[PDB]
Amino acid sequence: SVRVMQLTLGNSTITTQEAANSVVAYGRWPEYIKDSEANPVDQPTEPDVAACRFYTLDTVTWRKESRGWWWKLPDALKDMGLFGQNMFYHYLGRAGYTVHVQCNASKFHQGALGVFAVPEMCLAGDSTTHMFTKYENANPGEKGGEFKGSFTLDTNATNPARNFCPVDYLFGSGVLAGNAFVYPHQIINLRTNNCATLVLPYVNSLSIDSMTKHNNWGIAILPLAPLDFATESSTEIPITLTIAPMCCEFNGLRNITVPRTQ
Amino acid sequence: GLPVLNTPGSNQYLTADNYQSPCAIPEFDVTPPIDIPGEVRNMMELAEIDTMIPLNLTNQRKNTMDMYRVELNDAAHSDTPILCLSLSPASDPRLAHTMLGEILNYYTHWAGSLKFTFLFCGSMMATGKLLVSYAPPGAEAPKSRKEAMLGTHVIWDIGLQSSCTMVVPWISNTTYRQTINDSFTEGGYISMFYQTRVVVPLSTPRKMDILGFVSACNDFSVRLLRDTTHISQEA
Amino acid sequence: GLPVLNTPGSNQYLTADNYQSPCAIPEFDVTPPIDIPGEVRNMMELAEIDTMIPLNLTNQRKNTMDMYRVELNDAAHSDTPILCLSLSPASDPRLAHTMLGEILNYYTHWAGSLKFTFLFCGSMMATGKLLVSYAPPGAEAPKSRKEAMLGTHVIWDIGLQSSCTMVVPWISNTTYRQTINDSFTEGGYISMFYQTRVVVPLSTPRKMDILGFVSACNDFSVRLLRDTTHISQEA
Amino acid sequence: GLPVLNTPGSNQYLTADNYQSPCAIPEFDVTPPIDIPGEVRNMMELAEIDTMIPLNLTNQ
Amino acid sequence: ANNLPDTQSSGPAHSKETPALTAVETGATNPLVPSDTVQTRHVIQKRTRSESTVESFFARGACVAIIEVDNDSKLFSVWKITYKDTVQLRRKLEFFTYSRFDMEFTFVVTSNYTDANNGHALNQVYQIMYIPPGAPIPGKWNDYTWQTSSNPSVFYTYGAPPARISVPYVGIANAYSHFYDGFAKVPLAGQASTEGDSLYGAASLNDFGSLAVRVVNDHNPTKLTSKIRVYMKPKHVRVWCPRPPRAVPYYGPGVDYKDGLAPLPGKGLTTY
Amino acid sequence: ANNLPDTQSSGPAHSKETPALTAVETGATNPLVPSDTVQTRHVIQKRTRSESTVESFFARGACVAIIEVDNDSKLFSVWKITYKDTVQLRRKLEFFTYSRFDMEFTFVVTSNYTDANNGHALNQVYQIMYIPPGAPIPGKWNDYTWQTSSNPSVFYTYGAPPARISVPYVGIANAYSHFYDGFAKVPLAGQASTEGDSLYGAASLNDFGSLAVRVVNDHNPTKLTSKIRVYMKPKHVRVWCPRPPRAVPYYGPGVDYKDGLAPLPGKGLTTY
Amino acid sequence: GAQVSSQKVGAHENSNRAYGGSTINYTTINYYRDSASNAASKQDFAQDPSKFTEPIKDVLIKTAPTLN
Amino acid sequence: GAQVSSQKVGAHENSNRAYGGSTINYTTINYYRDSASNAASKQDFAQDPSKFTEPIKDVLIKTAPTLN
Amino acid sequence: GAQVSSQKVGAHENSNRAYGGSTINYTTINYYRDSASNAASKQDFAQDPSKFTEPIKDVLIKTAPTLN
Ligand SMILES: COc1ccc(OCc2ccc(COc3c(Cl)cccc3Cl)cc2)c(Cl)c1
Ligand SMILES: COc1ccc(OCc2ccc(COc3c(Cl)cccc3Cl)cc2)c(Cl)c1
Repeated sequence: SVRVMQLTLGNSTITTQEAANSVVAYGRWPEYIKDSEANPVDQPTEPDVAACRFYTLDTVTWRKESRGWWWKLPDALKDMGLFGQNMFYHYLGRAGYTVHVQCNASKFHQGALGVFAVPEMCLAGDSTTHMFTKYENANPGEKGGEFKGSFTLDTNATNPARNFCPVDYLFGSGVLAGNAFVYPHQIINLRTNNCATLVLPYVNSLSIDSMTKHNNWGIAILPLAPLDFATESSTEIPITLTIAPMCCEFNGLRNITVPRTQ
Repeated sequence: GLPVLNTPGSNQYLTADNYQSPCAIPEFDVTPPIDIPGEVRNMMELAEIDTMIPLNLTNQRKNTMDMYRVELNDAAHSDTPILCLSLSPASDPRLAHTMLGEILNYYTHWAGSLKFTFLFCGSMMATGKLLVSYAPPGAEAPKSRKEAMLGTHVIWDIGLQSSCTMVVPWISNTTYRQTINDSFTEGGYISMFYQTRVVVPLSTPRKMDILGFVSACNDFSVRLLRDTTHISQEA
Repeated sequence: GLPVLNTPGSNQYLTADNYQSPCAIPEFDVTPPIDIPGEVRNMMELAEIDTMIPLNLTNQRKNTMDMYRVELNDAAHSDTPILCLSLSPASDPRLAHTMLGEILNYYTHWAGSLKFTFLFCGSMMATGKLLVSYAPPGAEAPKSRKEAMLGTHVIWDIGLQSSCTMVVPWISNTTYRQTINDSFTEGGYISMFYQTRVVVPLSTPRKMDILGFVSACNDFSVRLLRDTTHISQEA
Repeated sequence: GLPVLNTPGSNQYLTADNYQSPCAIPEFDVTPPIDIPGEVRNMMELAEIDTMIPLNLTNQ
Repeated sequence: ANNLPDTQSSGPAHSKETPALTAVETGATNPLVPSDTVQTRHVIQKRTRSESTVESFFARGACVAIIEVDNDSKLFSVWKITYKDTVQLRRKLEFFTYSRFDMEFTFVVTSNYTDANNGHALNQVYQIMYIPPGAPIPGKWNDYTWQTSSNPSVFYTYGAPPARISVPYVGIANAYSHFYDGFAKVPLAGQASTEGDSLYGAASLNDFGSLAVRVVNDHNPTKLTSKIRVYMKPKHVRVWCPRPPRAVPYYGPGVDYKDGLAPLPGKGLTTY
Repeated sequence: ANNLPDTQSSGPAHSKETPALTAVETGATNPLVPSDTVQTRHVIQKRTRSESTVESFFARGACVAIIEVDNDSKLFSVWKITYKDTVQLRRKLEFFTYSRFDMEFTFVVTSNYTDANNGHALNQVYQIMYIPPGAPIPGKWNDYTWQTSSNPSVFYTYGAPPARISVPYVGIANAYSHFYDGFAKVPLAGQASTEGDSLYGAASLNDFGSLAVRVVNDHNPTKLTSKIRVYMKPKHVRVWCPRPPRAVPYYGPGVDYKDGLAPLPGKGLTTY
Repeated sequence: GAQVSSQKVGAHENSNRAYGGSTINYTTINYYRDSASNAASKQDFAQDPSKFTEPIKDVLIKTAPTLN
Repeated sequence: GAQVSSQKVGAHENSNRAYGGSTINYTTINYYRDSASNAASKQDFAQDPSKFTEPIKDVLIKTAPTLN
Repeated sequence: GAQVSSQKVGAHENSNRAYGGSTINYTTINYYRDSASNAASKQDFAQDPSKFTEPIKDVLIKTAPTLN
């Protein structure tokens, strides 16, 4: 039925008994580069089962006060097994994804989470200096980031944070959040479903790019209807994020990249 | 040479003309296209996607995530409206900033049917019946369920299918309406009432939110491209 | 490029030209037409509809409803005219403001036949015979029935058919006449006389009105569009 | 004459245009060509010839 | 736009058919021709009604507005689009109740030094921007609105032949209404008198929007004034329901009158 | 750019099919039409979406720059090519993530005497030279760079109709990116913080090069200023991935915001 | 896409060209996509005035009595 | 090398030329070698919004229950 | 005397005219007698660089030893 599914990729399987169908972004399933759209001339590496499998990133907790969370792809998976290895050993890389967000509660809980997949999800910074966010802050990895309820300008001139300041109702980029529904999405309304499943093809203005310099997709999760339970002002339910890269192919092998951190 | 006669309009520059001109970079090897997902052919495609409506523009809620949440409760049945709206998709503050309203503000005329979808975000243990209504212009705006029920309406029963859609049919005198607040091309009123009441058992939240969405139907069209007031530039 | 040579008349603006120009609102979705009753194709269609003539322009009657009423009475037979008019449809004060005269004032030339219809508004008990006449220009304007009877005339017998039409045939030297008072293109005289007399029995009104109407025949045409003097604008 | 309408761009001089113009020396008897060795059709032909690289740019 | 019928010869009559007699009470006009009441000869008719067709009657550029700008807020002007600012075209259009056509607009631009012996300026360029009802109206001769990314603009260089553009049938109804016997609002029972009140005979508060005109050059202290005379010509014309023409002076956008109520002169009943 | 479907008549219903009920959690929009929830009549639809096609939406010349030159280094100016110097066209382009089109550039040139009663100059000729990233940039209004043996130049004579040229799709990628979630450099472990640092969302330091404008005439002591307004129109348009439009004021080339963060007005929940 | 119509010659020159041939025809070509840009053809038709001159239900003959 | 397309006539003149013939067609000829120099034809197609409106894996009918 | 060539369309409009018909062709006509007055056609051919890259008397294969 629309509600029961099983996803198998490599050596990993995911089962769900409360789905609300699955979304295939823009109606496009991920695919490899065709010869007619090929650019780099060298033989690509395609790890296949070693990289195209389900990786579970860290679990976040939803509370009445949560504003939202965000992650960047392939960034969030840079340290994930052999996918991360191939990402750092190659100059160029390409991949699609199957994003599976998990969140179960009970029949006496309420709340709705909007799960959006955004191509080129550029976020707003914290200073008066334009495009000032530094690489280390823009790429948090598997832990991702969070949305805020208001904009707060960083004034420390001696030691600028050079970080993002994504305000939730402004979708972290100066647009109204209610219009974010034009992007592939699903809603995890506690009275209806457990999860959200989105299949994302590779989207870019090029056939292949640098995975370290460029993040193709952004995953934004916003509480559309806040978490509430029985009478417990105190309520916490975890949100686990499991993502699997698809049709990975890398070009331009050399020595490994070791990016600067923190 | 060939005898010619210059007609009025010569040497002018019409910002909306469509002529040919010499290429400044001749014989340029243009990069071929690739099949990028999500291509768009018409702006109306975007107007047909559900976009969340900022229904709660009260002073404490406007410009926060709370402007999108309309709260309901398990109180005894009342005939007073849960919300009220005017069918002015491009000008009503609650509709003017949705994806639909944003596009309508780049055009002078609009025509067609619209649909409002409401999502119930209460717990699974909560039940209830609501009446969503649409009253064509010309009479007093409905203030009780009794008046609202006399116009176009959908009685929504809450359950498994979490959402309910009410189609606002194209009922107009003129062939196209204007994207500004104008009485001559006024559209009517949208309102919601409790049919019975929201009922929840013990150990369950007594207040919950509903979210509203708006999109255009397949018979919707706009015309006369104009500039929007939604973007400005000082100095 | 292609060698061209600019001829005199280039870059001018002829108010009556007929050229193409770029469209300022391209790809506009034009509202289709509906079949509205009463469409007009030619201005001459309007000139062929009977319009009431303001025959009585005396100081007390002009610019009142009385300017349209010409009164008759049961007096003994007289050879003096009931009314007199000049065939200058665009300039005679009595004809210049009828629908026919209004249209003629937007043109410089007119040609064709005209017809005058008179309606008897006396009681049913009233009887009488009248002589309506038309005298082509060139001789003395008729002042007695004896002179009028020598030209084109219709002897109207009053009865069941309340009205009578007299056709003023196109009798002209020039192929077209001017819409201004000019002797070279003068049209002649229209007059009415009592043939016998209006007779009424006792207990019946001895005075009654007749109304006149004027319209163009099917061989009527106008040419050379010009501006009318019937509308002005100060400052 | 034939009614025309001047479009924007008229009377300008685009350094990269490609139009016709009158010949200032009409009916000139042009010297015919001869088959000279080493003709070139494309600049890329020259880029495909090995050229020595100045690898040692040290001060001395 | 065609031919007229020939006159057929007609001889004497003595019959029971009387086309001269009629009854105008029916609401009809007696379709008589000369041969019905007099003896006629045969005339081969060559005159036509080619120039009185609805199209030829309106096929002239009429002035509808004179917009003025002083290049020393007057650095720019706004004209609410209408055909009622002038009287000549308005009176012709009002021979009919409804119309449907395309429009051709020609702009004649003139300028001059206010001072006979002072100031100087380089050739001026004008921008005529159409602001459809809803679009932002310029507050300054140089604010962001003049970017025209969507509004149609016409840039005219002084001295060039008059600018000219065509506009399609832009009505929101199936035809333009020259007369509207109604209101845009219906006052409801119970509401304050201030409520539900609107102008008689008015439709939208902003029917067709307006034109914003300005000189693009940087203004010099020199005293200069320019005037843009707008000429409009209806082309591809269709009209419905004829009406008697305006007899007394216009008094506003409505059918209101006040002043020249006695249009006809005096003339003796029996005076030729 | 076509037709809309007709409305089919629809009668009453009493069935197990309930199109009114749905579940938006799936991420889909309910494709209902009036006849799904009410009784409808048959209407033959004649309206079309001809003017809302991606092409017609952008088919307007929008101002992207106002370059100024003072013919008394200001004798020449350089403008780094971009669409972000203005807001109107930028906001429309940003409804999409990627685009691919040709460009038409029209140049409106105006000039004037700064002094109302002083100076005089003969008609000016302007040179608009395109300097592709890499070509030498002019240091003086008259140095060797203005020879343009390879760079495309446009020589405009003051008073002539606006100059206009077309540019092909010149991107180094298969489409123009309106948004780039990345950097041009990756800082490597071990290198100084000064190292490997670049702007967020920036690609090449010099994407499309710039325009160098100057007056070719020898400058006279007279005080004169000229302004070249650049208008650009995307033609032969294709766009990908729609995005919600900009709601708050722009704050630079990025998606940064700072000032008008509260765009919506107050309105009662139960107020019509 | 040229439209060739004939003119209604008023004043005739002492030529046979004034009476026949392409010399009494005129040529037209539309340059714009929008019909609004077009000029007026002026080959306009006429109609019956009856809707105004005789909007009578029961049709009557002029020779015959109107009031019957 | 002329391209002859037909116009979508909005307002119709009282002519038969407003309904047929080359009088409702427009002619086009490209003068430049580079396609960039060309004007926009504006004979643009539309498409299915489904990729945005219903990017669902398992296709669903509106009459049928969405959550099954 | 018109020469009709086809253009190499770079950016394609959402039209079928962008893919076929006279809409992707351009027309040319020479107005001057002297060929010098003509514009450049720009339909220019290429050639083998061998005269520069391999002006060798005894032809050699890259796989095979150059010095034999
Ligand atoms: C996504 O939106 C975009 C993408 C690219 C853009 O600019 C690319 C660009 C590249 C070169 C030139 C050079 O054009 C010119 C030439 Cl050859 C000669 C003379 C004048 C000009 Cl003006 C102009 C623009 C713009 Cl403005 C918007
Ligand atoms: C019944 O008689 C009528 C009906 C409508 C009329 O006006 C309608 C109308 C609507 C838009 C525009 C806008 O036209 C323009 C454009 Cl796009 C660009 C530049 C200049 C102009 Cl000018 C102009 C007129 C008039 Cl004047 C008479």
